[PDB]
Amino acid sequence: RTSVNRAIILLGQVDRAPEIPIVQRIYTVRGQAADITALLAAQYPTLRVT
Amino acid sequence: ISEIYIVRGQKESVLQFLRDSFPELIVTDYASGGLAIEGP
Repeated sequence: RTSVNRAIILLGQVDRAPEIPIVQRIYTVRGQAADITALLAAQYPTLRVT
Repeated sequence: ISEIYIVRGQKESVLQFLRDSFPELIVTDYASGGLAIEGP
């Protein structure tokens, strides 16, 4: 009942999910840029458009 | 009591030093898991 708790805390470190190599690209908006920011913030809500 | 010290810097530094100043301790090594210092 105790070695389990110690195994779990350890097991989180040794076992990790593969990481996602975030890539960067630059877009040159044609048209408005406020509306195409809001579009990319509703569609694909985890893109980090700056 | 057994506690876990995740190695911050180099490995043998926390290894070689720890036996010298504390022979009254045992370090259970968890490959890439850090250490599991136990004893008094």
